[PDB]
Amino acid sequence: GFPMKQGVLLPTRIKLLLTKNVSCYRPRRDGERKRKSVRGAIVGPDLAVLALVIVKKGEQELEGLTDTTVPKRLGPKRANNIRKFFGLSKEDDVRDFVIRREVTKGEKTYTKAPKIQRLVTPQRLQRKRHQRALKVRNAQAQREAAAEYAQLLAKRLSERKAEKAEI
Amino acid sequence: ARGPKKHLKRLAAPHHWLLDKLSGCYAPRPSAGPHKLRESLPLIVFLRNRLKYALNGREVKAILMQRHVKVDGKVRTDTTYPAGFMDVITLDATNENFRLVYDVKGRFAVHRITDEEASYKLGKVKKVQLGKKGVPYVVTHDGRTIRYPDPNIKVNDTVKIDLASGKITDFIKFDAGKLVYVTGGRNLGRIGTIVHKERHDGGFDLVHIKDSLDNTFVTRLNNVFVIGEQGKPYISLPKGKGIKLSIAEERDRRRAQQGL
Amino acid sequence: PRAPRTYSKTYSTPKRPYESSRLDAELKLAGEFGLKNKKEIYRISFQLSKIRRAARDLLTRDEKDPKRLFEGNALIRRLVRVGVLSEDKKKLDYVLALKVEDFLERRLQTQVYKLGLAKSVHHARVLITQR
Amino acid sequence: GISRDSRHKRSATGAKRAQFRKKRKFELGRQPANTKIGAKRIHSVRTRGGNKKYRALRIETGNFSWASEGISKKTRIAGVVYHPSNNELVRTNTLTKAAIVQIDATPFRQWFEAHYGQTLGKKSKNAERKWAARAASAKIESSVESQFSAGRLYACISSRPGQSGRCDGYILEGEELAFYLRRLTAKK
Amino acid sequence: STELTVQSERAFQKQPHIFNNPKVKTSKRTKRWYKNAGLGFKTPKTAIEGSYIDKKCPFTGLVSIRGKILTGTVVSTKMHRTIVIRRAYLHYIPKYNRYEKRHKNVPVHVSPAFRVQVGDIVTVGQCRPISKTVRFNVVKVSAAAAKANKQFAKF
RNA sequence: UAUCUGGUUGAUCCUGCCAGUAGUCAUAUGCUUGUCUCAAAGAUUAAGCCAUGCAUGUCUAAGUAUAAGCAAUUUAUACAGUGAAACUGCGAAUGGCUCAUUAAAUCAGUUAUCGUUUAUUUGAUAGUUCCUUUACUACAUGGUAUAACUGUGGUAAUUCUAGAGCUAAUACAUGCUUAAAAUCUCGACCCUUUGGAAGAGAUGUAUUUAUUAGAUAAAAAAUCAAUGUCUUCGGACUCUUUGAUGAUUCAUAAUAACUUUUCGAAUCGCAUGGCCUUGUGCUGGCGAUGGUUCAUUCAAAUUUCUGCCCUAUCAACUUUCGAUGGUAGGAUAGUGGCCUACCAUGGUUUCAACGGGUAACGGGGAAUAAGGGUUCGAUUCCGGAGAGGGAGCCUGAGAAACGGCUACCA
RNA sequence: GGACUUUUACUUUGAAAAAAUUAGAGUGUUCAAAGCAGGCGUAUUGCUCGAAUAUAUUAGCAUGGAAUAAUAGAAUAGGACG
RNA sequence: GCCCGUCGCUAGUACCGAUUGAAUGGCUUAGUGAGGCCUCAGGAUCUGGGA
Ligand SMILES: [Mg+2]
Ligand SMILES: [Mg+2]
Ligand SMILES: [Mg+2]
Ligand SMILES: [Mg+2]
Ligand SMILES: [Mg+2]
Ligand SMILES: [Mg+2]
Ligand SMILES: [Mg+2]
Ligand SMILES: [Mg+2]
Ligand SMILES: [Mg+2]
Ligand SMILES: [Mg+2]
Ligand SMILES: [Mg+2]
Ligand SMILES: [Mg+2]
Ligand SMILES: [Mg+2]
Ligand SMILES: [Mg+2]
Ligand SMILES: [Mg+2]
Ligand SMILES: [Mg+2]
Ligand SMILES: [Mg+2]
Ligand SMILES: [Mg+2]
Ligand SMILES: [Mg+2]
Ligand SMILES: [Mg+2]
Ligand SMILES: [Mg+2]
Ligand SMILES: [Mg+2]
Ligand SMILES: [Mg+2]
Ligand SMILES: [Mg+2]
Ligand SMILES: [Mg+2]
Ligand SMILES: [Mg+2]
Ligand SMILES: [Mg+2]
Ligand SMILES: [Mg+2]
Ligand SMILES: [Mg+2]
Ligand SMILES: [Mg+2]
Ligand SMILES: [Mg+2]
Ligand SMILES: [Mg+2]
Ligand SMILES: [Mg+2]
Ligand SMILES: [Mg+2]
Repeated sequence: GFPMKQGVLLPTRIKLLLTKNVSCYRPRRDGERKRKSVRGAIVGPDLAVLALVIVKKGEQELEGLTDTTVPKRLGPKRANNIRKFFGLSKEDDVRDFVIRREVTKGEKTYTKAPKIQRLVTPQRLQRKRHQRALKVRNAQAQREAAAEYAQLLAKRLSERKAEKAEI
Repeated sequence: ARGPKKHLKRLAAPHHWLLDKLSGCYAPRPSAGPHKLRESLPLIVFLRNRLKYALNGREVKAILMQRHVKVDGKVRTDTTYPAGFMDVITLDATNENFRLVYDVKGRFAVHRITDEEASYKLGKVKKVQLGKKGVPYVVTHDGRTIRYPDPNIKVNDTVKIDLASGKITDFIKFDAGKLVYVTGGRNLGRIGTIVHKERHDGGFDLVHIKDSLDNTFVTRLNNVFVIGEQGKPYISLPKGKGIKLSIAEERDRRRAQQGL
Repeated sequence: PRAPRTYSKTYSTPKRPYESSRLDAELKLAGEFGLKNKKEIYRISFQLSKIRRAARDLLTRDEKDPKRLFEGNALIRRLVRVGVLSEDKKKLDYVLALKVEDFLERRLQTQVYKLGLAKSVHHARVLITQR
Repeated sequence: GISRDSRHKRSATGAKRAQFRKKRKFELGRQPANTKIGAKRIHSVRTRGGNKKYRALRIETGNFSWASEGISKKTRIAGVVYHPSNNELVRTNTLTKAAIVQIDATPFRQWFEAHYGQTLGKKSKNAERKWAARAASAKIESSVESQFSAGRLYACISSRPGQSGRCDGYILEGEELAFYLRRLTAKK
Repeated sequence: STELTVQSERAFQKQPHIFNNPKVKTSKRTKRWYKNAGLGFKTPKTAIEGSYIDKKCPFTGLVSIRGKILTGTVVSTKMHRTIVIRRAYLHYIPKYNRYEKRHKNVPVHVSPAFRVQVGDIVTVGQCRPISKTVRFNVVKVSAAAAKANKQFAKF
């Protein structure tokens, strides 16, 4: 049952050290590496199963393969991905082209759609308006308190020359 | 040993909490905050052990989560949040306000204060540096950064603060003859004026203190917290005004009030 | 990891084990106040022993010294409370005196007998232990 | 790991110390960047508590400052000619702080003759006026001006390449320049 | 030990960031920096007047003096630029209610502003670790030479 | 709570030990055992070995739901309740346990960081992002590639997983933006002066280097090179601005540049209101999660002074292959022979070094009660060390982690 | 703020100081070992005393003393004040 | 009367001692040297020089 592993070369097994983002290993823990056996990528009589993928079709239909066609499971969910699984130009409105999957509640047929993300909406623009606001507002605030301080200083100098001219 | 310690064994807990020996194993460990672990009074201690308001610890979270309790003006929801000397504890319901201020036995007192007095606090400025952009700042004993203070403000002076807004409305310089509250050592909670400081370059200036019983005693500077003029304190002091009576004196007073 | 439950023992035992004089002297005490143990005498003579120790130490200090005046007076008022020390002899040079029978005389078993109620000191024991 | 503890190592008396505890990581050390010349190639090492150091291995340019002229340019680093710690750094042209290098001069030349209108070695309006302002100030220095013919200048790496990813320095000048020249030739 | 040479290393000896612009014709060749260590310790003139470099000098170099201030009695002036003093002290032993002579040697750096020699009493100041063993820096000589000059030929 | 007694002789007085006597938070064992309360407990020998179960997981209105999940109703045809799985985040460095090592080590009391790193909590903190700056850059918001899942499978076997097909973000990877002003360098022109000028670029923070300011020990003058502001055109400069420390090349700022360019919100929940030129325009409430820098708090690492049991049937020790110091570097979070290269010859010791032993973790403390002492502390709190023995390392703020991984040994 | 100070031991008083343990105050856990409680009323919408003190010695710090015991001083004057 | 040593018996302890005897633990020369980490290369594939 040990698996093949692209790009070992070798037609035998070996025991490698694997990491995150790698074939034949799912790390149980962060930073976990485990040392596991692996089968090489060169095919040999010892293989229980070869994994093949049709690239171009032959001259005649293959039973449960070319003759049957299982559909995708899920459809576009991010705003622009809808705009491209239909080709839409951001003017067409995406709420309409979202996919709809019927389903039965015995004698009630219900209907559900995703939840478009990255959807530009008024609610989002209200927040982009507010952040911008807050920086400027603060920036001006921070200047006044600055200027107000210079005053405390500049009319402290007008008291050090009311001191140095009294005595 | 590998990292921050997250528990507090009872007995390792500071005494001025007055936690009982048995009935557990641990005490609450004061969260990271504005006051130091060893000089703080967690909410759990205050809402339960002092005010008797909740019985369960669990019940203290239930009181708290309703945003009943609020410290120095802000709501505060942490069970073990570190409350500290000079802070202000308000109960919206029960219309009660409290200041955290020391006994004489060195303990945190339960001390009711007005709705008005609860508007502001006092802070010992602990350092005064020149910040970035050249903006000067002061930093007070409860970790407040206040930008743009008075030049005449320097380290050890105490400071009046709006709470409601973060600002400074006043300051008192550390000068021979200014009301002092002692915050550390076995003279913690004593109160009285200042006679004169010993200098000592490269270690621990000494602050010679005298109260309103013509009593005298010393502490390290660091442990001295200015709070007004003799007479005029900028906050209300706890009953007994931190004067410290002899064991005999105390005995006598208590067996003086004897006749029911 | 839970706080030590503190405890103390409350007796001392005769240095010399077979002193015929001490032995008789102890029995009569029992026979008189209705004790069952030598320990009931032992326990008391231990209580006594410390009090003397306390008092002895105090006396060494200066007359009108704070601790002496504080804790000395405390010790006196407490002995008075139970009626071991008489009112006249109220100054600890006498708590320094003070024999065991004084203590003995103030037990609930002994008082329950002294005026009425019991008639014989043993009947006194049994009544008490019997609610 | 390399461990910068003291608890190996004999006591001042010269006694042998037992081992007490194992290597902690907080007393760790790592290996030398041994940074060389040519082509950018820098690797970041993750140091204590977040925090990167940039380990330069191979470098070809650095930013070099002509102190007395109060400017700094980017130049090629022609490369290592003297090093007080170990000569293998010189023979292997290795870049570390304190190393004496050779830089390029073409940026420092272009600046000068543009700022002074004088040209080293051997008609605008404002510029003319500007140049006339300066001078009596362009009188440079015998043993620096002569380096420009060669098109190479002596400079002292002042930064830390295996730490900061930078190989920066100042041109050599006056007294200190006199030093390294004397060593350079009285060794030649 | 320093003595003479001064520019005597593989590297050029200088005070960091103390730049002498060659363009500006100067009458002192080298701009030289120095501080006042503090705690009322005079920075001696030989520090300012000198031309040695020594980055471990508490007046001309990059060290702060803070912590203990210690005084001992010089015992070793064999190692270049650092000395070793003996700190004598009597140790109290309760059961016998008497004392016994003890001592410790303490290695300490010594700036060529001072010229110290065996027998001299020296006040030294605690600083950051300067070497494997040295944690102090010498800051005032209390001594002199121990009446050496009155040891010449016959009358 | 300052006590002694029995035994050498024929008898005597001594010396002197053996024996008795009393306690032990001091273990075992024997016999005996009714009640209240209190409650230690596989330390000692073997830090020997371990069957099986359990001891670390975690969700708020508020990161991610098309469960082909449950519930239906209640406005909700993008989504909206509830919610497995999974991603993402945070935690697993706390706790608990043991005393093997350890004898200037640990530890204690006392110091230091002007010698560093610090998730978090708390408080401060960001108008600068583009481009030779009119035929313009997605901001009404830019890219895919993946779990779960569906489906095809492999092995006797495990918290093994392969080939195929989908789809999300506060995961991954990108990438726009805002007032005014001043100061700088350039400089087309015109005109000879005392010379001045349109307009052009550059200036967030962070990084790295070099430079400069950061005064003050009480007062005054002349001259060289540049070159400021105001002219009563010989000239004057009149008031001139300064933070902290015992102490700094400190805090902070200024100049010329540097960077495979750090940060500068493409995020989420509640409410939905004003406002006119009616653009679904432009505005706008409360608070979540973020975010760079500084402070604070929880810490950490090193660190000064002094103090340790027996031992000379251990007297010299230390530099092989660093032993003690200097210079430079490298490495580190950072000091430092920590490591390297050059160079030197130093460092410790009868005031006991160095070596050996320890049935040695250090401390708070425990037992014994005239006092002085003597003995003990594996063990409820504090510190340290470890996880069968060694070494190594990934993740991370923090581990040289063991209920993490890698290798060797058993 | 400048300019400079012969060294030490001893003793004094003081600061800095974890708790539990120890000594010890207050409180009738029914007694007691303990515990840090508890106590008063209008016992129907509360009043109130507490949670002391001592010790903590060596070393380091800070202060007073000037006996006891060391130390250094001016003799080839290279002396002291100006 | 006391009493000393060889010589003889039982039993016990420790010593010397061919075996260049044995065992456990701590360091350690020389040789061999796993592994991860750093680094010179590499390039299954998978994209815009990088990974
Ligand atoms: Mg979204
Ligand atoms: Mg907590
Ligand atoms: Mg300090
Ligand atoms: Mg030497
Ligand atoms: Mg006999
Ligand atoms: Mg006889
Ligand atoms: Mg006879
Ligand atoms: Mg005996
Ligand atoms: Mg045990
Ligand atoms: Mg065991
Ligand atoms: Mg749903
Ligand atoms: Mg632990
Ligand atoms: Mg991709
Ligand atoms: Mg991100
Ligand atoms: Mg000046
Ligand atoms: Mg200043
Ligand atoms: Mg700086
Ligand atoms: Mg609207
Ligand atoms: Mg031997
Ligand atoms: Mg060195
Ligand atoms: Mg030698
Ligand atoms: Mg000896
Ligand atoms: Mg041991
Ligand atoms: Mg021990
Ligand atoms: Mg112990
Ligand atoms: Mg043991
Ligand atoms: Mg460990
Ligand atoms: Mg085991
Ligand atoms: Mg080994
Ligand atoms: Mg491990
Ligand atoms: Mg563990
Ligand atoms: Mg004292
Ligand atoms: Mg106490
Ligand atoms: Mg390398």
